[PDB]
Amino acid sequence: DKKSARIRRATRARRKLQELGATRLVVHRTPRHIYAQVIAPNGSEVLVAASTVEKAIAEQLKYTGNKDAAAAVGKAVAERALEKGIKDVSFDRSGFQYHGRVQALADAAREAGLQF
Amino acid sequence: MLQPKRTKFRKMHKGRNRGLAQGTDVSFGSFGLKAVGRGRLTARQIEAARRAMTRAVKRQGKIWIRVFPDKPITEKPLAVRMGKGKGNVEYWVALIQPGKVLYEMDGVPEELAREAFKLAAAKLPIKTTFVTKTVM
Amino acid sequence: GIREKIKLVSSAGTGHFYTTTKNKRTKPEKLELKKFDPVVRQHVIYKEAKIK
Amino acid sequence: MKKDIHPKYEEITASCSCGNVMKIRSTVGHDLNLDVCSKCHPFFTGKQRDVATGGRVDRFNKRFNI
Amino acid sequence: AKLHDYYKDEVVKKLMTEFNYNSVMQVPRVEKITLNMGVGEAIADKKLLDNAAADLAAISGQKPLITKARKSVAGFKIRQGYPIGCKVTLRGERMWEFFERLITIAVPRIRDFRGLSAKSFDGRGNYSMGVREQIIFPEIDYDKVDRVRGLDITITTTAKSDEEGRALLAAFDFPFR
Amino acid sequence: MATYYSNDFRAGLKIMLDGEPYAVEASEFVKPGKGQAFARVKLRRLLTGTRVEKTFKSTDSAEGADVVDMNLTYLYNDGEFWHFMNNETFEQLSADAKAIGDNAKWLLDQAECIVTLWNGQPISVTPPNFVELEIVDTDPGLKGDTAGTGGKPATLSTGAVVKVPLFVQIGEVIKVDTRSGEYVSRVK
Amino acid sequence: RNGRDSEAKRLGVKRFGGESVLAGSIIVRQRGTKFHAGANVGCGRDHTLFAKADGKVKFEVKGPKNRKFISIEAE
RNA sequence: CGACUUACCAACCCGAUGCAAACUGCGAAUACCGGAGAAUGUUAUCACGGGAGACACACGGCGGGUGCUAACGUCCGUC
RNA sequence: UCCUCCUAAAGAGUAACGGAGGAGCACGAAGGUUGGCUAAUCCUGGUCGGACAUCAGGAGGUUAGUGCAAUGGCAUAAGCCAGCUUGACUGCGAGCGUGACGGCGCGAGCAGGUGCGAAAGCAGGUCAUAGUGAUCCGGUGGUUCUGAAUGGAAGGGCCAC
RNA sequence: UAGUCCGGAUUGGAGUCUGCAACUCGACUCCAUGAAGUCGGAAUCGCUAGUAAUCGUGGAUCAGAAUGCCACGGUGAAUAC
RNA sequence: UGCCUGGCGGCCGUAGCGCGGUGGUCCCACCUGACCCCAUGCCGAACUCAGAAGUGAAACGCCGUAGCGCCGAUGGUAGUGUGGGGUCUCCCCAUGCGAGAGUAGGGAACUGCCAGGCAU
RNA sequence: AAUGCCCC
RNA sequence: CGGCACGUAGCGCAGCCUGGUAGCGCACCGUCAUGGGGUGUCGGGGGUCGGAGGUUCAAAUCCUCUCGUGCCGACCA
Ligand SMILES: [Mg+2]
Ligand SMILES: [Mg+2]
Ligand SMILES: [Mg+2]
Ligand SMILES: [Mg+2]
Ligand SMILES: [Mg+2]
Ligand SMILES: [Mg+2]
Ligand SMILES: [Mg+2]
Ligand SMILES: [Mg+2]
Ligand SMILES: [Mg+2]
Ligand SMILES: [Mg+2]
Ligand SMILES: [Mg+2]
Ligand SMILES: [Mg+2]
Ligand SMILES: [Mg+2]
Ligand SMILES: [Mg+2]
Ligand SMILES: [Mg+2]
Ligand SMILES: [Mg+2]
Ligand SMILES: [Mg+2]
Ligand SMILES: [Mg+2]
Ligand SMILES: [Mg+2]
Ligand SMILES: [Mg+2]
Ligand SMILES: [Mg+2]
Ligand SMILES: [Mg+2]
Ligand SMILES: [Mg+2]
Ligand SMILES: [Mg+2]
Ligand SMILES: [Mg+2]
Ligand SMILES: [Mg+2]
Ligand SMILES: [Mg+2]
Ligand SMILES: [Mg+2]
Ligand SMILES: [Mg+2]
Ligand SMILES: [Mg+2]
Ligand SMILES: [Mg+2]
Ligand SMILES: [Mg+2]
Ligand SMILES: [Mg+2]
Ligand SMILES: [Mg+2]
Ligand SMILES: [Mg+2]
Ligand SMILES: [Mg+2]
Ligand SMILES: [Mg+2]
Ligand SMILES: [Mg+2]
Ligand SMILES: [Mg+2]
Ligand SMILES: [Mg+2]
Ligand SMILES: [Mg+2]
Ligand SMILES: [Mg+2]
Ligand SMILES: [Mg+2]
Repeated sequence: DKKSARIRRATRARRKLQELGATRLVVHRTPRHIYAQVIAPNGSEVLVAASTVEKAIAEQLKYTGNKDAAAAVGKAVAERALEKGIKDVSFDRSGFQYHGRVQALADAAREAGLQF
Repeated sequence: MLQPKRTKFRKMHKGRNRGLAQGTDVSFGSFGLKAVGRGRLTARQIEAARRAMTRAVKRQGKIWIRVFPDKPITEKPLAVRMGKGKGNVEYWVALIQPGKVLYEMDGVPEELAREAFKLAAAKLPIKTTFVTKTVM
Repeated sequence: GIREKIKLVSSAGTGHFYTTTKNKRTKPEKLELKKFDPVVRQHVIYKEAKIK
Repeated sequence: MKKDIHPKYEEITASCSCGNVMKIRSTVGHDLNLDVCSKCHPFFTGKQRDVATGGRVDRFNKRFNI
Repeated sequence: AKLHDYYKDEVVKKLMTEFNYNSVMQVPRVEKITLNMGVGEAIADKKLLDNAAADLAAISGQKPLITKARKSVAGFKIRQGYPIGCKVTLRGERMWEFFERLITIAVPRIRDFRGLSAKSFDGRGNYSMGVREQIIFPEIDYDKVDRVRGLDITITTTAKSDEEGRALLAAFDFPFR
Repeated sequence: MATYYSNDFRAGLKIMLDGEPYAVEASEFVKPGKGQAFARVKLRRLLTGTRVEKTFKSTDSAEGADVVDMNLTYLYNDGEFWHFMNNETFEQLSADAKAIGDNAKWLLDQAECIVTLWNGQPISVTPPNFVELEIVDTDPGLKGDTAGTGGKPATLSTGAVVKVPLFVQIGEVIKVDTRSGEYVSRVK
Repeated sequence: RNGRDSEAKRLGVKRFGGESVLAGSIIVRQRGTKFHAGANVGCGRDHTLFAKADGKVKFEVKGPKNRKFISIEAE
């Protein structure tokens, strides 16, 4: 039910983003992995997804659940988005504290170009 | 003398008494006294009918009182003008619609129940009738 | 009716002032806040004072 | 564990009359002398002497008889 | 940590062969030992509560949390929000150190120890017990102390029933009986 | 200072009629057949402490006053003034000779005595009903030929004089009722 | 000891379903959020749902709790 | 200090039966708001200006409060 | 005089010396923001301790709570806890609601200048509805706007008890 | 200078003796237990010298059963205007 | 493409509970450890951080099951608009609308985007 | 030269 | 009828305003004094607020309803 706790933590900001109709960048941090994907303002369709389950990153990395891996997948997702033409998003920490791995992903994305 | 132990509010609107009745099935006992008319029974009339029927069966069998006076009826005093707030509660009443079974009884033969209900109904302002239990 | 009203005079040298109420009994210490002062269009500290 | 909040907590030696030495971390500060530890307490050879049931007719016939 | 190593090496396999467990994760393991000292006299004297807190910080290795009146009860002239207790949670190496200290020093030192109950077990395995004098812990000295306090221990386990919790403490040769 | 009307105030109110605080003790409202209504109030002058009788007109009326009473505790006397304090606000306060009239001999120290203050200022203090006091002076009682009880005059550490039975000597604390000025017991 | 009612507050729905609406016009006046705000509509400090764009009012029943939603179809 | 017997009362739950203007896990007919269309209607609609009167109503039907489901009673809504 | 429910006839409104209750405030945090948390009550085990304190677990599910009456609402919590703060800002205001009128209420958005947040953003008081008194007359501070020949001033005006 | 190495009441256990017989109801001994009591309210009592105060001893009664009663000595005062 | 698993939805109980069974290659969860980032009104419990020895026990997912919950009739049985009538406090007739509860039954959800393993 | 009542 | 102000130990009264303790006098119990009774002295005990329901953490106290006892008038017709 830690799941339900953090989902309740996320729900408010998620619905505010829903209402503002902004393209939101969501993360989802597990112990052994970290994910990211930008989802169209309607919320049902996803634009680009970058994850540390992908071989293209899992090979370059040494351990998957740590801050440098988070920065790597953040770089990956911001690059894929900017290539697809998306450059203005909003960050949806999806319940996790904006700190450590998630903050690292966010800084890497900001650095790679995603204005938010 | 039946009367609610507590009520949320002391006085109640007059209201109307339209429609048929709800508890129109003899369920508990084997015979019942179904009302055919329509009006309002009082706690006094209910108690009088109960006394009549229980004495007629001589403390035998089991009876049920399927109605309960919850409506508080109020009256103004005498020689008082017509304004100046609602009255004050005098007695309690149970509105009756056609078909509402009033009393129930089992454990006594059918004819003895007939007589007991006759002696009871002779003290009720509503026209009533005897009804028996039915399957389904 | 225990809650008197006060004026928060500006510390920007003007005579501008707001006006609110304070419970003089439980909070005897003066009220100091930073409110917008429109005569100089800055946020300056405001120090309370008597209505007079 | 915060820094200045909690008290000192160091490894302290505890010696009993059972002849058992025990290295324990505790707040006692100095060394420690025990009188009774777990292994010496009269708990497993005491459940009879700490009740003392006995029998009065036995006491009587031992006191005297026919 | 001596008792913890002992647990990991003997007790897990002993409980395995005892209860015919299939996964090692099934074996009951303790999680926290909670220490509580409810000082009702604190509303009369707060310095009493402070001294109780100090004694608890002595008995354990941690500063205690000052519990406060959840509700306002007139039967004891406590108003909601009053500081009336102390609490210490012990997890990990601190829990194991206090557990060892307890069952090896304090239980033998308690006055007229004829054994602890085998039926104070919450029905859910979690054991709890109480002491009547805080001097039974060698950390505090009876010439230094002024008032004799008490407290109660609470051994929370992941035992489904209480039979397996008691069997766990027995594997730890807890001195209850 | 909400103005009060005659057929409104019952006992307990502190009316302020004619630059002077009062205190309604009793009041009888009358509405006779065919005439203006009135109230016969049994007022109480709250400064000299005399009970005045006033028949008030339905219409005739008066403003209220800040006369209030609560439990102050005596501290000390200095010159012509008596100082007391609260146990729930700890607000300091000073009275005068007029307020403490004839209760000077009843208050010792730390006595918890109800005081009436008006305009945020005391006007009358009420000594606790029973006060423990010590006797400064007495004539060693000698029964002599007394056949009845006899009694004996005895000054106290605060100047007062009370009749004490016969045995109370000097340095014995007694208990007196401020209300009657009389001996109750010798507190051991 | 009675007869002290209060002034009627004129709550209720002001623009019903499928009704053209300029931005800033009240749709419902209420006490609590009996109707919640949806697309292009706001929620005042006293829970009056107003319009934030022009278009046609629509009433919805979306939600996991089966709540009532006011939305504006921006036409 | 422990207690043994048992003609009464019985909360909480479970089954069954009713009641409510200030009860609602349901819920119409009408009425009300908005849009579209044909026919009809001496613009019947709205705005601005000149002139008013009137603001004691009554009874009959329908929905009610009060009264006694009394009054050619009384107070409302609608015709 | 004002607020809440019913009467009130499923839009709004609707009377009676009809049925029930409340208000004439409180708060500089009980406001703003960011982060986090989820109750009442029962059962069991537990030092004094007990019907009921504090501790632990379980069942339960918002029967709890909301500064204050009742109604509607509240879990994204509007409830509870903590950090930083003063948006309890100034000038306006598309457009609506509600009034015979005096008026009263809601409000996105613009400009200046702040607060919290990494940011998206939120903030011109408080879950909402009671907590109030028109005009005259006069007081206080500001302000060149006027100032009875002229320069001042008195006194008026404009802005904020 | 402490409810104490004061006080010994009460109670548990174990015994001795007298006596047909120590349960109701003896006395004494041993071990343990260690109440109240920190100089005593109004009132009240005895005593003028080997007296009061204090310390022991014996006897009658009597198998056993006295802190009572009757005697004996040891130390030995204050005051009487 | 077929099945598995993650996230974000759509929908808001025919979608939820309960009982039985089952899942660890991957994913997930528990897990290991704690100087460092960070944290406890005490507690690495939680929140974090550094990892991968063990386990699917708990949780989570999935399959089954009709003990509940839930849905629910075409269709048949109260009220009511309009007109008329009566024995008029309450009903009837013509006409239009037509429930609530209950019955038969249904029911162990359906689906969109993008991501990781066997066949192809 | 304070008080001091009564006894079927 | 209303309004209204009472109901607290055996009796008579306080308290209540401004919530957290129930007080005062007489009486009552046991000594003492006395030949004995009384006066007197020394000590002791006793109630929980007519009742019920609310507000509250908590009600003698605050609200509301009941029961009982007093007081005022229930007039112009
Ligand atoms: Mg009926
Ligand atoms: Mg202001
Ligand atoms: Mg458990
Ligand atoms: Mg209804
Ligand atoms: Mg209507
Ligand atoms: Mg025309
Ligand atoms: Mg006109
Ligand atoms: Mg009319
Ligand atoms: Mg009649
Ligand atoms: Mg309406
Ligand atoms: Mg009208
Ligand atoms: Mg009022
Ligand atoms: Mg939040
Ligand atoms: Mg308990
Ligand atoms: Mg509730
Ligand atoms: Mg808030
Ligand atoms: Mg406008
Ligand atoms: Mg509010
Ligand atoms: Mg005027
Ligand atoms: Mg004038
Ligand atoms: Mg002026
Ligand atoms: Mg000029
Ligand atoms: Mg001039
Ligand atoms: Mg001027
Ligand atoms: Mg001594
Ligand atoms: Mg002898
Ligand atoms: Mg003692
Ligand atoms: Mg003599
Ligand atoms: Mg002589
Ligand atoms: Mg002698
Ligand atoms: Mg002798
Ligand atoms: Mg002899
Ligand atoms: Mg001698
Ligand atoms: Mg595995
Ligand atoms: Mg962890
Ligand atoms: Mg690995
Ligand atoms: Mg159904
Ligand atoms: Mg049908
Ligand atoms: Mg009809
Ligand atoms: Mg149906
Ligand atoms: Mg299932
Ligand atoms: Mg006589
Ligand atoms: Mg006349």
